Amino acid sequence: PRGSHMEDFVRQCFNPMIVELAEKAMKEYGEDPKIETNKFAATCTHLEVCFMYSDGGSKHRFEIIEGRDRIMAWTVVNSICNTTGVEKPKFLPDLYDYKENRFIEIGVTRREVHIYYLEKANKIKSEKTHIHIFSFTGEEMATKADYTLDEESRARIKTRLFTIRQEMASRSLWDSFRQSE
Amino acid sequence: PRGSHMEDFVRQCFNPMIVELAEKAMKEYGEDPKIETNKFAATCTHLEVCFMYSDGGSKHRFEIIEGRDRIMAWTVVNSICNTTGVEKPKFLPDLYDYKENRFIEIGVTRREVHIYYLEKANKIKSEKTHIHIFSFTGEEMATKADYTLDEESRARIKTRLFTIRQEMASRSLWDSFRQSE
Amino acid sequence: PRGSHMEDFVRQCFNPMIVELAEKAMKEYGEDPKIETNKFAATCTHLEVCFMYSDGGSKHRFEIIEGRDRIMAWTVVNSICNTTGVEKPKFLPDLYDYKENRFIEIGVTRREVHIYYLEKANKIKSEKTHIHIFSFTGEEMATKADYTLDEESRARIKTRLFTIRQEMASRSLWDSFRQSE
Amino acid sequence: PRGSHMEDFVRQCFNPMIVELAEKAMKEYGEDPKIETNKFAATCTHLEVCFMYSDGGSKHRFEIIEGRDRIMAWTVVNSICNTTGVEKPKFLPDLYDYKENRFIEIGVTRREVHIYYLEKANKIKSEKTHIHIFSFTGEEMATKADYTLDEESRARIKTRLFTIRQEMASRSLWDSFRQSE
Amino acid sequence: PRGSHMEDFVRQCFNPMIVELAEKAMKEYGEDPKIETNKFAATCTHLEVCFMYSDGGSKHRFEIIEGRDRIMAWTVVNSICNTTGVEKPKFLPDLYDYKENRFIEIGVTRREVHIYYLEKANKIKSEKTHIHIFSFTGEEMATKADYTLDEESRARIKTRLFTIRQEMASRSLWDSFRQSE
Amino acid sequence: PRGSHMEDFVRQCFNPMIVELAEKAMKEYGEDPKIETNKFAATCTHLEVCFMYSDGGSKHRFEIIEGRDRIMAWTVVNSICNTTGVEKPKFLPDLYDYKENRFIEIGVTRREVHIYYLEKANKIKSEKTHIHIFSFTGEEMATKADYTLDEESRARIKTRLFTIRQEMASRSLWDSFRQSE
Amino acid sequence: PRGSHMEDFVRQCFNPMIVELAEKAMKEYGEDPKIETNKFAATCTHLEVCFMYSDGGSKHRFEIIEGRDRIMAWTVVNSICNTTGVEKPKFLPDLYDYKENRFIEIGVTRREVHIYYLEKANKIKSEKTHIHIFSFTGEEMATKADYTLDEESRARIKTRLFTIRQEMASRSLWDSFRQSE
Amino acid sequence: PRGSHMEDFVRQCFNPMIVELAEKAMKEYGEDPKIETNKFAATCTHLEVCFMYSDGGSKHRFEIIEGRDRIMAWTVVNSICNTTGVEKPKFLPDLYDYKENRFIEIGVTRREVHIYYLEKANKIKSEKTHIHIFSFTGEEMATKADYTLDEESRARIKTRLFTIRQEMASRSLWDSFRQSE
Ligand SMILES: O=C1c2c(O)c(=O)ccn2N([C@@H]2c3ccccc3SCc3c2ccc(F)c3F)[C@@H]2COCCN12
Ligand SMILES: O=C1c2c(O)c(=O)ccn2N([C@@H]2c3ccccc3SCc3c2ccc(F)c3F)[C@@H]2COCCN12
Ligand SMILES: O=C1c2c(O)c(=O)ccn2N([C@@H]2c3ccccc3SCc3c2ccc(F)c3F)[C@@H]2COCCN12
Ligand SMILES: O=C1c2c(O)c(=O)ccn2N([C@@H]2c3ccccc3SCc3c2ccc(F)c3F)[C@@H]2COCCN12
Ligand SMILES: O=C1c2c(O)c(=O)ccn2N([C@@H]2c3ccccc3SCc3c2ccc(F)c3F)[C@@H]2COCCN12
Ligand SMILES: O=C1c2c(O)c(=O)ccn2N([C@@H]2c3ccccc3SCc3c2ccc(F)c3F)[C@@H]2COCCN12
Ligand SMILES: O=C1c2c(O)c(=O)ccn2N([C@@H]2c3ccccc3SCc3c2ccc(F)c3F)[C@@H]2COCCN12
Ligand SMILES: O=C1c2c(O)c(=O)ccn2N([C@@H]2c3ccccc3SCc3c2ccc(F)c3F)[C@@H]2COCCN12
Ligand SMILES: [Mn+2]
Ligand SMILES: [Mn+2]
Ligand SMILES: [Mn+2]
Ligand SMILES: [Mn+2]
Ligand SMILES: [Mn+2]
Ligand SMILES: [Mn+2]
Ligand SMILES: [Mn+2]
Ligand SMILES: [Mn+2]
Ligand SMILES: [Mn+2]
Ligand SMILES: [Mn+2]
Ligand SMILES: [Mn+2]
Ligand SMILES: [Mn+2]
Ligand SMILES: [Mn+2]
Ligand SMILES: [Mn+2]
Ligand SMILES: [Mn+2]
Ligand SMILES: [Mn+2]
Repeated sequence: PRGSHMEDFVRQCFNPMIVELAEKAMKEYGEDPKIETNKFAATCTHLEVCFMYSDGGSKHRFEIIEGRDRIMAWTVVNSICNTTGVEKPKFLPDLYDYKENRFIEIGVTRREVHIYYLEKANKIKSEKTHIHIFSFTGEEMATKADYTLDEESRARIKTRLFTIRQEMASRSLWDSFRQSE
Repeated sequence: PRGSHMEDFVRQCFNPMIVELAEKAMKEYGEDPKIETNKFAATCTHLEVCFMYSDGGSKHRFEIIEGRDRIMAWTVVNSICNTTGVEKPKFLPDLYDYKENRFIEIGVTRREVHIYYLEKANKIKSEKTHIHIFSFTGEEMATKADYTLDEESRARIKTRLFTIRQEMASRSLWDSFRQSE
Repeated sequence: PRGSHMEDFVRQCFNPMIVELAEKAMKEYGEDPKIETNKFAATCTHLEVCFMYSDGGSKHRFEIIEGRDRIMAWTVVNSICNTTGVEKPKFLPDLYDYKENRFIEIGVTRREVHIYYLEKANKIKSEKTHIHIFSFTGEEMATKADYTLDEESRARIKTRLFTIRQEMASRSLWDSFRQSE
Repeated sequence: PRGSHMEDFVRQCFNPMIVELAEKAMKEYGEDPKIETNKFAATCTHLEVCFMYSDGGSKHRFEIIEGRDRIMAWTVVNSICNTTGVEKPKFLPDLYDYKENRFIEIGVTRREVHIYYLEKANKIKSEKTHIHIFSFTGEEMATKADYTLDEESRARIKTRLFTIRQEMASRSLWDSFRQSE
Repeated sequence: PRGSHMEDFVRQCFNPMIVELAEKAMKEYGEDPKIETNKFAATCTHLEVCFMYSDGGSKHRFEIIEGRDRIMAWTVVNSICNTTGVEKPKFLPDLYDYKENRFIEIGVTRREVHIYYLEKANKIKSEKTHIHIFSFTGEEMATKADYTLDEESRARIKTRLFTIRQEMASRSLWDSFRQSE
Repeated sequence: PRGSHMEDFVRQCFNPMIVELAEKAMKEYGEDPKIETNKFAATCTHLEVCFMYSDGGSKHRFEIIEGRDRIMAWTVVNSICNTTGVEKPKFLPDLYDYKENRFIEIGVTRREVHIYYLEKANKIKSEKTHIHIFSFTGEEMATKADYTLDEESRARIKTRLFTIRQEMASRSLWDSFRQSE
Repeated sequence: PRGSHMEDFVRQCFNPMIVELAEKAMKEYGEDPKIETNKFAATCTHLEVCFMYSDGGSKHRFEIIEGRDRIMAWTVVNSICNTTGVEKPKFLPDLYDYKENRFIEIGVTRREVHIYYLEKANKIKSEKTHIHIFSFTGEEMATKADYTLDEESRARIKTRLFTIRQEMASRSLWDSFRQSE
Repeated sequence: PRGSHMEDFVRQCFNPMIVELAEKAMKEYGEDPKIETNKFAATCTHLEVCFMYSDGGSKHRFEIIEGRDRIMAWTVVNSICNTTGVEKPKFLPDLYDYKENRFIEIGVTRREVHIYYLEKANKIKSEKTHIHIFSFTGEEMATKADYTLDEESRARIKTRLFTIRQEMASRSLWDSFRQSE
């Protein structure tokens, strides 16, 4: 047994569906949520942001790729590629935008948004995949200064992120989380 | 007992409400889902596309004729005809469009959309009934190049169709399904 | 016991919430649904039309007065009058339109819409109350040729009304219902 | 035991979620709903108005601060301030408007709206916090004559307030409630 | 409007299903729950006791006659009589005991149980109908000193009755209720 | 369209799960509930009696064979036979009794129970299958005078049957139902 | 903000209904669950044990006094006393046993059961109130060596208590909890 | 992708809760349900049998150890051992019997029950752990000829097992499943 304070916080911070999907994702890659508790908190956070993000558009606008098992995520990507003609990305994206006709990679970072976007931009070769970074201090950075959603939908995310930061802080979990990325 | 791999795939591929409605439809016409398993898969697919399609418009836009028992489908058609003045079609359509004021026949084909539309166009005498064909490779073809719904709503359908194709393929069921139309 | 075929049809034709509200309305006025079965069918129909009607606008557009007990319906009317300055009507209306700022009296008739509107127009003294008649043959007639809702929302109602007519007919209940108004 | 007629009216007037949230709020400040029954009725009313108010905008428009425990309300305020740059208010507001980028203090008064707005305006130092007063007679008063929501959304609130007034009156509870502010 | 304190207490004292069934019962006999508020409280109480009583036996032991519309209550009585050979009672009973093979009339009184049993015993001619009286002070009296249920099941009822008495008292409603029988 | 009064009565008499299972059973054998309305009423009745019957024993006592598709009913029979050693019956039974270790054929008749039991006894060759007949007048007849369940569980069934008889009668449907067996 | 590891553990250890009832109980006595976190854990534990305990008897055996607001707990006690003749206890008990006709005070201790029973026995003057102590190491001690429930029902409680002990230990919360009584 | 016919059968054969728990169990041990499809079918079967088994006793009789994550299963075992004094087993058991005070290891085999019991008996050192083997042909074998449950509860399991065998057979999956143990 590990008995982590972070694990208990994550289960009280996030809704059960988010917790369960992150748990399953971590296991698919051979990570244990009871040990890699910072990663447990990060994947739950990233998932909520993706779900909040997809809720921001018009109905039917987004295809959610994140939150699926590896095989099924790539299946939906293939159907999207084979029906829209977009090139198949080399790395799994997070969403697909049926309005702008491009995949979206979403990032959540405890560092400056500019340095995380650099990393993801270099990692992904598919220059077509749109990148959108959010930070725990309320900054965001998006490819071509195109932020996809309107201001209010993005502001919700930023507010939620800062609330998770505080909840972590009041429990003395933030410092360990911050210096873990 | 038949014990079909396709039957089990259909029950895991489609949601129970779709499965049940297709089962009932097939029986109304004296077909057994446990034997005519390709038809089982086709009617479930066609139904989902119709439901996805009707979800694409503004609220109240569409009347769903598909997914009802024969007698009740013709009842709703009669009320539609007797209240809008449109001519009564000779063959049951799939939807009615209260915005464009016309019935819609929806088709899903494993062949080239152009050859399936030809068949349906000649079968139906009511030239007023709007035709919309979708293919399992992402093509679509609609009467008068009028596609009724906006791009994103149609792209969802095309993506879903290609996902069913893949799911069938990974189980070695696609070839039998394709060469069955 | 009465054991009416119409009573059983009404309970299978309408959803339980509509049936229950009409039953309660009829009793409040000292009418028995098991005897006055035509009135049972009429009040259920009128209620569904009112609910369909109120679903036709933008969110928050309509206040539903029908489907409440007498005392509470007049309470909501008073609050509406005392907050919008509109004159208090002499007879209970069916809805209030927050967009057009007027009460709506809704009518459903088995006769020509023009003769039913005449009756309601003369009955109500409050010339401000907007009148909207629907018929079982798909006609409608509204004060000042102002039909409040857009075409599709009204077409749904007309289709539903003609479907109830048919359902009644196939059971040989229509003739008795028609020649009862 | 107190056995208040007002307490029983409040539990039949408001929905359980509203009652429960007000009960919890009152206790957090060391007030007993079974004794301070006018305050019980007021906080339930204020809460419903806030929830009705937040339902009036576009989706994602408002952040609801009211209806949370003290510590969590200030947490969401901090995240809002730390992500939008708005100054942190000295007193807890009721909502945040992501469209207009300002906090909203909502007031419900049994006096003239003009005298209650004066009080709240002087109490709060943060001149940025938008003030919106509703009265039990259907008047409203908002900072800069900017009423945030469109007419119909505000008219619903005014109607609901006058309905609570009547419900109180028919039980001879209004006079005590009015002369308690 | 009547605006009764008793009416509001009844809706907070009893569960909605009990309230609704009593309301419907009272209307079937041309009584208004908003005026005859003592009768409103009495019929709700009597109903709860009957339901508690029927929950006291083994599964399938009791047929609940109370809580049905007049016509259906007499229908179930007829089926019981026509299948068990028991004589048809002249007045509607409250339950039927499939173990002891007899109808049960249940009484709840604010007077001495002995004087209420006398009344019911003389009212009913069918000496076969078993009588069981409960009082608001915890006394009970049953035909032939046969109390049907075991002690604990009857003690629950007595406890619940005294709790309703107290709830009424703390609101100064008991005296009016007591001196109303 | 047929528009039967019996069809509407059946849908108001029986619970939706019973109606649906009977509908499906009738179709599996190529019968239409909208035409063979007496058979519709009979199969619903028989099903309810079987479900009531299986609810009469101790938990786990009965295996319900009725209410399944043909293929699955015979599957459960085979597992029962292949695990208890009982001989496989030639005709589908209604239940299996794990306490008495025998299949049960349940019958509901509008004639004298003695003449219906004769028919079923001669039809079935498996003398091991226990027979239990119920009548619409409250009589019952069981193999070897062994009635499996205790008195109260059987009395419920008899009461329910006579209630269906009355409900049919008050609608002038009984005579046609009776003279149809 | 306090941000306690114990608080988060309690919300993941106990079911929401238990957490909520304990939170409300603590506030009624002017204790904050966010600060007095050991008491938060203790009251949740005690509540679960009481609910498990009451689930151990026959149906209707126990009246649950714990888990109610102070005023209502004493109301049910009064009805119990005024209907069974038992003397009214000076301190709120946890249950009432309708079979043995006595109140039960339940205790959960981190010390030797014998020393906690001594304390409760001296605190309560009503020698009639039955005492039942459980320990976190699986010991129990009951008045007159009468343990009310059968062995299996008590063993469940003991197992659950030791599981909470372990869950606390694996998080390094046990030592602080133990040395807090 | 694997696309197994067995995988699809398992998801249609077992209820979602059973499927999900087995999936999670298999992953905890580094097995993939999409590849080890026979093991997928076996663990689902074993789980259902355990749940059926635990449903066979009196309420509170059994503690279910199977169907939990490794760490929590051993936690409940420790609490059971530390509260009943039973020796801690070396290998995780399936249940604990509070009536007979012993752990139960449940086995399901496609071979002769006698050879599987031999294996489990030698594997486990704790001679105290009670062993109960079920076969897919309806045989069972239990330690000391003590079968814990009464006949009917065990017969249900045997019937269910043979039904899974048939369902597998009709799909030509049985032979591969049988020759896999
Ligand atoms: O989708 C992602 C993913 C992102 O989309 C992302 O933005 C950042 C990081 N990711 N990774 C996520 C992840 C997601 C969110 C926060 C941290 C991590 S850290 C690695 C990891 C992930 C999932 C499970 C797991 F066990 C991991 F170790 C992996 C990269 O491989 C494709 C899926 N994926
Ligand atoms: O509505 C349709 C229908 C279509 O709308 C359609 O587009 C293609 C094909 N259809 N047919 C559907 C159907 C639907 C979808 C896929 C395949 C089939 S193949 C024949 C068949 C259908 C339904 C039940 C059944 F038993 C059948 F044999 C029948 C044609 O008679 C009117 C209803 N209908
Ligand atoms: O609101 C209506 C109402 C209408 O709004 C309406 O359009 C036509 C007719 N109405 N009446 C409805 C009614 C509604 C729909 C169809 C038929 C009837 S017929 C009389 C009656 C009604 C309700 C209960 C009852 F027992 C009745 F006898 C009464 C007129 O008194 C105010 C309420 N009300
Ligand atoms: O948010 C409010 C609040 C308002 O927003 C408001 O508009 C008027 C009045 N308020 N107060 C509310 C309140 C809200 C609605 C109606 C009356 C009261 S009267 C004092 C009181 C409140 C909450 C609990 C409690 F026990 C109280 F005594 C307190 C002021 O401290 C911050 C929270 N709050
Ligand atoms: O069943 C009862 C009934 C009893 O069973 C009973 O015990 C006492 C009294 N009853 N009556 C109940 C009733 C039940 C409980 C408490 C008070 C009353 S007072 C009259 C009344 C009743 C129902 C509706 C109504 F409008 C009434 F005026 C009527 C007597 O006519 C048959 C039904 N019924
Ligand atoms: O199980 C029964 C069955 C009985 O168990 C029974 O007792 C009487 C009669 N049965 N039959 C039932 C049935 C059941 C209840 C009332 C009438 C009927 S009449 C024929 C029929 C049945 C089912 C569907 C259908 F379309 C039918 F025409 C058929 C006999 O073939 C095996 C299944 N079955
Ligand atoms: O019922 C109990 C109670 C017990 O029944 C008990 O066994 C031990 C202790 N109790 N007390 C419980 C309690 C219950 C369980 C564990 C610790 C505590 S510690 C004090 C406290 C309690 C409740 C709220 C609160 F804020 C408290 F400070 C109070 C004693 O006043 C009557 C109610 N009550
Ligand atoms: O509990 C069991 C278990 C049994 O109880 C059992 O009876 C037979 C076999 N078991 N094993 C089960 C299992 C259960 C049912 C059918 C086959 C298997 S095969 C190995 C395996 C199991 C679980 C997950 C997994 F990935 C596995 F490879 C493992 C042995 O390690 C402790 C848990 N466990
Ligand atoms: Mn991703
Ligand atoms: Mn990402
Ligand atoms: Mn069609
Ligand atoms: Mn089509
Ligand atoms: Mn009206
Ligand atoms: Mn009208
Ligand atoms: Mn506020
Ligand atoms: Mn405010
Ligand atoms: Mn009665
Ligand atoms: Mn009575
Ligand atoms: Mn049968
Ligand atoms: Mn039969
Ligand atoms: Mn206590
Ligand atoms: Mn205690
Ligand atoms: Mn195991
Ligand atoms: Mn095992």
